[PDB]
Amino acid sequence: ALVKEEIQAKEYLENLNKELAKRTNVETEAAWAYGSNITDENEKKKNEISAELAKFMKEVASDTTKFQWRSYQSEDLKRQFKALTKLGYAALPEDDYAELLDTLSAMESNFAKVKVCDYKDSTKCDLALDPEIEEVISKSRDHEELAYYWREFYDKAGTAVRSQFERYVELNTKAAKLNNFTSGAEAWLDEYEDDTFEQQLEDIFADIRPLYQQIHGYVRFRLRKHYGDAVVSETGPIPMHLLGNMWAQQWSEIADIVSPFPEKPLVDVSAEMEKQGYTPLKMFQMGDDFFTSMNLTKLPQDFWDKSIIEKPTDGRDLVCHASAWDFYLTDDVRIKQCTRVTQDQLFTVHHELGHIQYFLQYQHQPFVYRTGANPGFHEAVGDVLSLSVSTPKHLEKIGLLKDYVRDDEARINQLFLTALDKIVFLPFAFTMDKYRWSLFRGEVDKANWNCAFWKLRDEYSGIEPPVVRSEKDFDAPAKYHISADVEYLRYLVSFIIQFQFYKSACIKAGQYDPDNVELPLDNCDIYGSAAAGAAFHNMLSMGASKPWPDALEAFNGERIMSGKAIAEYFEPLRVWLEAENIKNNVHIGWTTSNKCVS
Ligand SMILES: *[C@@H]1O[C@H](CO)[C@@H](O[C@@H]2O[C@H](CO)[C@@H](O[C@@H]3O[C@H](CO[C@H]4O[C@H](CO)[C@@H](O)[C@H](O)[C@@H]4O)[C@@H](O)[C@H](O[C@H]4O[C@H](CO[C@@H]5O[C@H](CO)[C@@H](O)[C@H](O)[C@@H]5O)[C@@H](O)[C@H](O)[C@@H]4O)[C@@H]3O)[C@H](O)[C@H]2NC(C)=O)[C@H](O)[C@H]1NC(C)=O
Ligand SMILES: *[C@@H]1O[C@H](CO)[C@@H](O)[C@H](O)[C@H]1NC(C)=O
Ligand SMILES: *[C@@H]1O[C@H](CO)[C@@H](O)[C@H](O)[C@H]1NC(C)=O
Ligand SMILES: C[C@H](CS)C(=O)N1CCC[C@H]1C(=O)O
Ligand SMILES: [Zn+2]
Repeated sequence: ALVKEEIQAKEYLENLNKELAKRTNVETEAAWAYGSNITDENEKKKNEISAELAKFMKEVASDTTKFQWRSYQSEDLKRQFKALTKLGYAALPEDDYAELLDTLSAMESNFAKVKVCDYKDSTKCDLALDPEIEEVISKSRDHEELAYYWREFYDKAGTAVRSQFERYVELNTKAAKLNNFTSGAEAWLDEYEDDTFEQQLEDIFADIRPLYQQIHGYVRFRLRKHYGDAVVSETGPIPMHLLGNMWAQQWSEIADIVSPFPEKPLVDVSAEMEKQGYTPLKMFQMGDDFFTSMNLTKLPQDFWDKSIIEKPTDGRDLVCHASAWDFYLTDDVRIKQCTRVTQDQLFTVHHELGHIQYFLQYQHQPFVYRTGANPGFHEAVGDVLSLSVSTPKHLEKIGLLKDYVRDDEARINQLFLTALDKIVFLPFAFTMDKYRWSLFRGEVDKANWNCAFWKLRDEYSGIEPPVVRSEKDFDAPAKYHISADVEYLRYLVSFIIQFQFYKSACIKAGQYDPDNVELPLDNCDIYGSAAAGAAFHNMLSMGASKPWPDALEAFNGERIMSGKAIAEYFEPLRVWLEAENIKNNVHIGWTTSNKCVS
């Protein structure tokens, strides 16, 4: 009978959760060892342990059928059982899972091992993306140099893994269907527990799209003045290599040439950080201080003892893309970051520490609940703090911004700078998953895979490659998350919801009042606010114990993902920018790109 079984089920779940945590700890250690030290031996070890855990997950999913869990009274017990039925890749046959693992590591290791030759010195061929190539992309204003590095990188990080990527799509699809999802798109979207989630994002994106068009138009205008009309056309998509980022996902690195008021201050604290003798250790210590200042949890000793916060100086290959790690014990949390002393890197430190804080806040939950309310929540935490860290208000407090006058023009410069990171990213993030969803769903024939990628980048972002690409090239895997099989919609969601969190945290901190000119949203600093911290504790401690609208409700009483907050933040910029574009007769929109030959 059901009453007695539900008691037994509760006991079954308690033990199983603890067992899953312990088994996952072993897989995580091997995955950490591989990411920190790419070798054939470490690859073998990572993939063999994963195969072993997958085998156990299969047994668990099979064992859930022995319980009448759908009949139970407790929503909590039913939710835990449901989490256990979802196998993901573990649903694949033993041999298929092993092949998928070998395929994934082949792609991630290819990306991590990419080396190019120096533009000026064809004998020096040991430039890696991080930091060598990225330094050039961000700093060089030589369009031919930029285009050289773009082509070299994309050819090696992208085209080189086409066949592996094809097999990955096949096995991802097979796995999804064994879980009775239509494709991997539906498997990923299941994490958001909302059958209208795609439409919700389309609607929010449509509301912000006109603002993006205005920013795009103004940036293109300013780039024409710098590079000339031979490099940048008035009516065409922007050549992406000019945007200060390898993937044109954020444009803040070219702020010095596109800033609204060039005679007024533009915040760039990198030089002051170096001047004051900042180190990676100091940057992480300052992030820790920000969290502890809000009455949130201090970084444990394991973090300091075990984290990797600088690129290793021996000859080893590693994954340098920044990552935060939960080892599912108590207080064993780690970051691996190839940290550099720059402003943007200071934001990245706070982003990664946001993941760490989430791990610490929910470590008391049963294993299945030790994850974000949805994947976007996990990405948003640290970015909320980064928004405060980026303010002139905060940067003056820590002595990184000196002799700053916050007049009307300086404010527009700062809002524009933020928008180059926050608004610009939205169409980029949407296209990363729109692309993969289309391949997962079988909507694009293999013969059209590369130009389907550039078509999307054109349609949504109005950017294009520096050189003509074709189906001989395969450019998508040149982005880390595509080579490493990391869902990207989490970042689009994050960039929307982080403004909901920021706005509410600021109101709570007494730092934002829409009717008080002295308290604008774009200069809010939540440092030292226990009130803002209280809201974070309330939400993060839930982990995934409840559907995400309940986690949002715990923070600020709202239950809906909304574009209201991000639009509110950038409203003063929108008004100024629309007028500035009219004043300067700026062309808005773009013709279809000619840079991908079918
Ligand atoms: C994805 O979707 C798949 C379907 O498209 C699904 O696969 C199905 O899972 C079913 C299990 O839930 C399974 O149903 C069983 O079928 C057995 C015989 O099927 C054979 O012949 C079929 C042709 O008709 C073939 O196509 C199959 O390949 C099989 O060879 C039955 O023998 C079996 O029955 C037993 O179990 C039921 C279930 O009992 C339930 O639980 C309690 C038990 O205490 C009951 O009180 C309760 O009422 C409830 O019914 C018993 O009632 C019964 O007495 C038997 O003991 C069972 O019906 C089905 O075969 C399978 N495939 C197909 C094609 O249908 C996947 O499971 C889905 N995957 C995921 C991850 O969700
Ligand atoms: C990297 O891994 C190899 C074996 O795969 C091991 O011998 C070596 O100690 C590791 N290197 C470092 C720097 O940890
Ligand atoms: C700090 O957090 C604790 C719980 O961690 C809470 O009980 C306490 O009220 C908070 N202190 C302040 C000043 O808000
Ligand atoms: C550094 C983090 C790791 S979770 C990251 O990958 N981000 C943060 C913003 C977007 C995305 C990217 O770099 O592509
Ligand atoms: Zn992240």
